[PDB]
Amino acid sequence: FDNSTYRNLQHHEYSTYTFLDLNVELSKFRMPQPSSGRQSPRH
Amino acid sequence: SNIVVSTRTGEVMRILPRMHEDINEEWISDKTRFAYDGLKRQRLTQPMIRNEKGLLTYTTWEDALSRVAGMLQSFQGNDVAAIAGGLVDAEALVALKDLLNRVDSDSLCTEEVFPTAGAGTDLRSNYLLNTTIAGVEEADVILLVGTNPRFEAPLFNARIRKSWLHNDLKVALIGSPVDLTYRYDHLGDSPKILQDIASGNHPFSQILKEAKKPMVVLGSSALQRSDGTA
Repeated sequence: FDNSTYRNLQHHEYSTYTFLDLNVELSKFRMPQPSSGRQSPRH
Repeated sequence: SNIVVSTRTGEVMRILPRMHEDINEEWISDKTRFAYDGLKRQRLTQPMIRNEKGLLTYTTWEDALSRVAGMLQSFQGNDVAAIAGGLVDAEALVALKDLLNRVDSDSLCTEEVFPTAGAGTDLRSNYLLNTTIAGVEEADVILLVGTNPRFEAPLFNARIRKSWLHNDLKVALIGSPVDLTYRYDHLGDSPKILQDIASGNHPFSQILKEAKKPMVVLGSSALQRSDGTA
């Protein structure tokens, strides 16, 4: 147990694509999306 | 379309829409709105006849009318014919019909072509939009054949778009894939497809069968071609 150290140091090595790379990685875990019945409101 | 012509000191200033809930609603076409200035450009103001040199020259009403009457008195029957244009009123049409009938002529024609086989013009519903414009907002499916309703009848196309938006109307077109400002199911431009739909071979035929209030619209422009009767 200690309190002199800072543990949130991972964000020091994030690139510009970290968020979208994480989204791509998470794409495999999601449930199928619901469908409105059309391709677009303009269809 | 119901309109308002606003004049001032005996001159047309502009054209405005006049609200008719069943025809044009609150809107008019750009041709309706902005083509009025053409009424000041190439206008026939005086009677004209051909002179000794074969050129058109101004003339009093009396002499031109006498010339036409003298030429009309000579021939009779099939030798006298008349063609009506696109902006001719009913009164003028009936007057010309009577005048040519007194000569025993029946060659009263219009430039626009409508097939005369079968009923032809004998029954009115053969050549009318029987559903009417306001009825478009009740149909659940509409089939368009050989027409571009956007430019031929802009307010009719606006009504179709309104029903497509609010009543979820289903639209199909047979003809060139023109932009109608709303998405439609394009079946093609070959007229044979029509026969296929009647046959029942085509997928769209079932679609018309399930519909409670189907509509089929045939443009008079498709009737201008050689096989309009077919």
